[PDB]
Amino acid sequence: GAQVSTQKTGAHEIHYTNINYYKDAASNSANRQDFTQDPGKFTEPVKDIMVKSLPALN
Amino acid sequence: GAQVSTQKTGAHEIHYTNINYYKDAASNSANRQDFTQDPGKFTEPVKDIMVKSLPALN
Amino acid sequence: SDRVRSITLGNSTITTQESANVVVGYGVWPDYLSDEEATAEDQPTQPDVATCRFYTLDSVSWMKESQGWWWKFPDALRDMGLFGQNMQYHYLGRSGYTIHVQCNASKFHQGCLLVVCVPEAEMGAANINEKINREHLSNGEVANTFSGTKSSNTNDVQQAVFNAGMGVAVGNLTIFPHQWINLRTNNCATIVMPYINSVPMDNMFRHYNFTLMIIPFAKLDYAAGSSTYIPITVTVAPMCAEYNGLRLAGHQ
Amino acid sequence: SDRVRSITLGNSTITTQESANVVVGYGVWPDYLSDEEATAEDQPTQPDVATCRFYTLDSVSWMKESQGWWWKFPDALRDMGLFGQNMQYHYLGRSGYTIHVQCNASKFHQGCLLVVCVPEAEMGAANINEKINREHLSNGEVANTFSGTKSSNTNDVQQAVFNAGMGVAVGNLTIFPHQWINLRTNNCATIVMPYINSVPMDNMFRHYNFTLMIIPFAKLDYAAGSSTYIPITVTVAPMCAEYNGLRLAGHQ
Amino acid sequence: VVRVADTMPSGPSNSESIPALTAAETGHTSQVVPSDTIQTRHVRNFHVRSESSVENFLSRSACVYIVEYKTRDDTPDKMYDSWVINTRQVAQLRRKLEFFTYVRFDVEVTFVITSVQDDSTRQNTDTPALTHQIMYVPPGGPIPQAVDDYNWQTSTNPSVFWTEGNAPPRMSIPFMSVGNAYSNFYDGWSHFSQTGVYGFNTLNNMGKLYFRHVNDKTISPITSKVRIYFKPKHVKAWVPRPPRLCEYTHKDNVDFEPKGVTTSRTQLTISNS
Amino acid sequence: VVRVADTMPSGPSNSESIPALTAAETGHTSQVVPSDTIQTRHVRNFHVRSESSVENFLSRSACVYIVEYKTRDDTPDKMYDSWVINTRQVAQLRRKLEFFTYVRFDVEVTFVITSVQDDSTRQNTDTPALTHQIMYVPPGGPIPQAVDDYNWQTSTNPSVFWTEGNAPPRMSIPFMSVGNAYSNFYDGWSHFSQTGVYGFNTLNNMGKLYFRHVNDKTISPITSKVRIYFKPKHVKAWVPRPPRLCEYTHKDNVDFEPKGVTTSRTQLTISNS
Amino acid sequence: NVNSLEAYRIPVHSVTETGAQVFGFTLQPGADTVMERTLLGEILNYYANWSGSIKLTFMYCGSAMATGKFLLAYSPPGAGVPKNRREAMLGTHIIWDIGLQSSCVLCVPWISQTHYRFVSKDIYTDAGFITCWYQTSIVVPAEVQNQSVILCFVSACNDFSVRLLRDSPFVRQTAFYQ
Amino acid sequence: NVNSLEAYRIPVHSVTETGAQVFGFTLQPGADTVMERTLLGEILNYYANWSGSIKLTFMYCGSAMATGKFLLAYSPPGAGVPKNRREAMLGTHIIWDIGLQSSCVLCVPWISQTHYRFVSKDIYTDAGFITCWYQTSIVVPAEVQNQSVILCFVSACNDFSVRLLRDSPFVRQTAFYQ
Repeated sequence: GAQVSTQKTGAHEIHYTNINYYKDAASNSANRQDFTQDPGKFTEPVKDIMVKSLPALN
Repeated sequence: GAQVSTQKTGAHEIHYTNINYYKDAASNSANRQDFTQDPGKFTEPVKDIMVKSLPALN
Repeated sequence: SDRVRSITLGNSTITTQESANVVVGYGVWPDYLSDEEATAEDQPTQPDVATCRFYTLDSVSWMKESQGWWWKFPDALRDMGLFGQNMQYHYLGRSGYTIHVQCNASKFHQGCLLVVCVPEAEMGAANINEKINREHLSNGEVANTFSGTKSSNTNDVQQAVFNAGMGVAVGNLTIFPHQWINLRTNNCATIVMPYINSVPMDNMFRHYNFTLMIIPFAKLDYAAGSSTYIPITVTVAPMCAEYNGLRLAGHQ
Repeated sequence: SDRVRSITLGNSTITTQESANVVVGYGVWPDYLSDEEATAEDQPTQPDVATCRFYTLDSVSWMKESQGWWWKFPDALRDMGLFGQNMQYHYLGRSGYTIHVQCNASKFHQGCLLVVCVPEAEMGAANINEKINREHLSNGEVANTFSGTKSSNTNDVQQAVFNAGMGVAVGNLTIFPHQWINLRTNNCATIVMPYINSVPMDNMFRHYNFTLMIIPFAKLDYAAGSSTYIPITVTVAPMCAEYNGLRLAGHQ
Repeated sequence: VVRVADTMPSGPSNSESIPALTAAETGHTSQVVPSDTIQTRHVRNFHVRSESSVENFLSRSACVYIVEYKTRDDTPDKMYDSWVINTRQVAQLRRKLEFFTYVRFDVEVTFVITSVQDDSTRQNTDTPALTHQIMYVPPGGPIPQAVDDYNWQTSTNPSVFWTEGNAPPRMSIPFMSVGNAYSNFYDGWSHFSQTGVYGFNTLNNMGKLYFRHVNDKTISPITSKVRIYFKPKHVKAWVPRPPRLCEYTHKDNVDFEPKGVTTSRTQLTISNS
Repeated sequence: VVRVADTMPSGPSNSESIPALTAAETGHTSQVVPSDTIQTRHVRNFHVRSESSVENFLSRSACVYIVEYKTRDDTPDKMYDSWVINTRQVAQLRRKLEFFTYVRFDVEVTFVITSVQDDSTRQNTDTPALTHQIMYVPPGGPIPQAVDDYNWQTSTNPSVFWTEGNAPPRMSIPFMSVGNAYSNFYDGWSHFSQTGVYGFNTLNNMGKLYFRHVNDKTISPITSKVRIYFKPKHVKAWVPRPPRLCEYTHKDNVDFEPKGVTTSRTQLTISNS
Repeated sequence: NVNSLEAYRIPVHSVTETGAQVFGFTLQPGADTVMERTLLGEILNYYANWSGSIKLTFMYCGSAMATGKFLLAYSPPGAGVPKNRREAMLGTHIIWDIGLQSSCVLCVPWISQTHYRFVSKDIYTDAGFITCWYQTSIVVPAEVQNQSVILCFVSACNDFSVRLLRDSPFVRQTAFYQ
Repeated sequence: NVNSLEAYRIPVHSVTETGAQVFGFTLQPGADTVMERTLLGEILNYYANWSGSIKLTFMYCGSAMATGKFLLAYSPPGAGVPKNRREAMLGTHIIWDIGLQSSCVLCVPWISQTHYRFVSKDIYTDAGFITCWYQTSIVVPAEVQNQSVILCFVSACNDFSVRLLRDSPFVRQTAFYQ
């Protein structure tokens, strides 16, 4: 019941071990490898989206 | 001699490790994942079972 | 071009010729409660014509020295038609909104407003350990008003334009759905705000969902011959409304 | 057998164990307005859960000598919940009905009622050329009462059991949806009355659509040891309701 | 993975089918879903009856008896301390086990020991680590009679040595009933002439525990207090019963005083008051 | 593996396309890459927004409340010490959590206990190892009333025993909100007549902790101080808000005094001075 | 009447006009003074956060010749307690008749903001206010007694749940049971 | 002016000749006295080592009939602060006009020795010196006010980053909040 994933190392210069022990999900370790983002609902909160080339509400 | 089963997590949002160590069954952990039920011998303790549409001993 | 915008909701239509855009909340359009999030079990009433329509609130004036306004918005529509009745007779209510704020001025006028729709705007009191009365956080469609100085009244909301009531930095208050009514280009401002809450269906009297804040940054500066009285008119309309738990009237 | 009947409408359920049948009007089940008969053009509100439910009116007693009762029925539900509110805020209303009348008695009692649902029951006045007040044709859920003699009061409805108010022969009053609550077999009476009118959608304050008349033929005769107070309870429920023309409140 | 039942949709109805009318005079508990009274919508309900199972309800550590015994005194019976093994001396664990008539569980025992220094003239000592011995004794075993008696030797009996400053001891106990289930209720006598004792006590027969200090006669008495925490597991229970209303009186019977069935209202009909 | 955006090359331009001109009067935040103002080269940028995620930003252990209680005194309320569970009494952890309006996190609690010997006549004692009990109590549970009261038995409640000289205790707590997210902000009342208390306090309902010494009446009082370190994890947060400018006043409201928006410059235009 | 078997009898009798309140009680399975000691009340007193629908069942134990109809309402909160019958029929109700079928079922549905409630007495989660009402009176013939006894039963529907364990507030001991 | 809403207004008006300095400020998002309390300044006050490009956005909130052009420069350090307009246009600048488009964007690029900067005030890493300048004056016709208000906005580009956590220097408490 092992899980192997890459460590966090820098660019231009691994495969650790994770075994889930306790019988719950509140004992699972902190998911500190979620790098996902989408600034589409804090920027561009709009209908009729801009083009950046048109004069943008001319 | 490993056993893999799912953890208890909620709906809409695992696979832990269990190894049986000691040489008896009184050392095995508490089976806290038995969700089975049947209220057929505390409700409906009857012969000539009701239909819920018929007038039920008319 | 896209300066002419029309909005039809039921039997009330707003047509503006110098709009800016429509800010759709945090991207999510209003929707009825899908049954993956269903909590209560009895059938709700969705009027959809006598409720999803534009209701006009009171109009306030903007002189050279006015400081701000705030409206609580599940409460300012307490007594506006069948939205008010179906607020009263039920127990749980879920609805989106659609804010529209009319304010017009000529080309020889200048100034700029700021229309921010802050969720859960819990305001601090004027004194430190005093209980706020209900008639100072809201007054229905009667608008409250900020005070630019350090307000020190009894049983009163802490009125300060440089704190926005919550003690936040008022320049940083633009993370929410905001528009700028700069008076040189725009006639109005439109915010379509979906229903953000931690519970799926909530009551509409105990809870103040959000607060619409209009705070002027550029003051209404103009010549010595122009028209002084420049009003501000606000008209909103709920969306996707539904109501759960019909019971006897009143609230206590 | 078919003596046990259940009716579920919204969030109110009537279960009776000695019913008789369900008289469905003149054969026609209630229905929404199909658009071959459409007159007005704006979208109507069909609540269907907060309106189509059983509303209980006032209960009246039946002694040995009582003569009758009548209820106007677009008016007796003036102030019964959101049916009352959506009556008030609109201008045109269309709805079916479902009458249920509870009245129970033991086996050592005898007597027989008559539950007739007369459309357009225009009643004559007590004096010949006098104007009837509004508070004598109806009193809301407060029941009016026939008088067995020749009634001669001022500003009053002509109370006579042998004329049924309209001057018709009261024995011939069974052409309408009628049931007989004979107290030896039956616990209640059910009339599903569709909306009969010459206009497709009518107002619900100016017009009295129909009149429910309970007139006892066999008097409540019983021994010298039984329970005297035998009430009569009436509970109706609208069906297929819709409302056209939302406007400001009131009626004048 | 077992969910609770969902809600099915319903509509306007006029039927001879009557879910509201039932015969409670047969002992049959009616089975009306809320989709048969009013017009309920579609509800996809994801509740799981997880923490209400008979395993989850009783598998919590609960105290049964406090044991107090000192390391030096004047009398030999105030040194070590024994205890007859029973679960019916604290009303919480007993009341949780008295939902049922018969149960089948393995016991997992945990001892928690605290040492309190007594008051004397010479309390400023340099005391080493205390040591504790807990000798299980089956029914009919030898009787320890002192802290230095040679019956504490454990040639066969289960024992455990603990030193203060560690995690508390823990051992498991399998199912030791001679029948098939631990009888929390037995309506009968002991003698076949329907005499003797009435219990509830005829079928205890669990054996008894013993406690002593392994250390010798110290120059300062130390009051020791050990707490026993039973923790059942692998639990199967049969033929339930309603819980107990009146308070308890003793451990060897079921006797009580009558208690009112609830607390009064002083009204009978609710209103806005 | 998600990188930041690189830099695309640009050149001399004369277009009707205007990245510089935008309409900030619509609430749209402009999206000008530096490749549209001046002639930027090709940059292969390997920055990763790693230590700015909402998981990485809040998953640090932070103190919430210090608890002080002695092992023997004259009054029974200065022995054990309780605490009502809230995160809004220290401005650092509170200010880090008040970026958002609603959050969903599991709590991982760590207690750090220190023992200070008080001053008396007879401080030269031979003191054994102290022991600590931390009994969680759900909302509505029994009220402990002494250090020897029989409500400390933990027939069901979560507890932990620690002995001084080891690693500090640690336990996890799952998501316990009855809604869907811990409301750091609630604009509303408690009574449906829009009266009562205003909070922010109507939706706390977390239960309370309790602390006591398991050891008996010692011959010298020892001041015990335990520090609680919350450590959230598995964090999802919604609908953010700007941080707090003015200083805090209390724990059960949001009230304050007005603070100037920044510190002044005494000039407005920079120069070589 | 709690020091007797009298506490289970709900008396009901012929009235003068109509429409009175026989009984009525708050819906707090664990914090009430009515359903506190019932089996559902005991099990929920071992818990803290519950949810799901609750059935009531009303056996009529009168004579074999008397009839009568009874309005069995459920008023969700926000408003107070309905003081007359006209305010009572604007909630989830049922109109129950007495015939061969001696027992009714008022199946209280689930109308709630949150998923789960609280067992303990608090202000944020209030449930509903059962109030029983004469739809008609009790008509009984001669040589029969006037007054009778209604009983009440309680149970749970298919989607009932409990979440947090705790100790119940009913265990009140002082010392050990030697 | 910080005890008021006046602090956000940048005043600007018709000048006599040309070419004056309206405002000007150092580029230290976390150690400045200008962008210290802005949202970018707050988040970077929770960090220590940052990098990436910063956008400024300048809404013009004057009348609908006045025009004027404004030089929005960026002078990287090594030299001092440019004292006149001739020294100001030898950096990264932009020449912004006022028309229908009321808001500009000066997108400050990334010109740096190291990859990352420091939030705190230090000498080894200095950034740049924003200085705004009249390209022309403000020509306004009659019966309109002379003075107006420019606003400033701030944000971050696509490649902005932060590296080390710490505590922010804004939390100043003494005791607990009972």
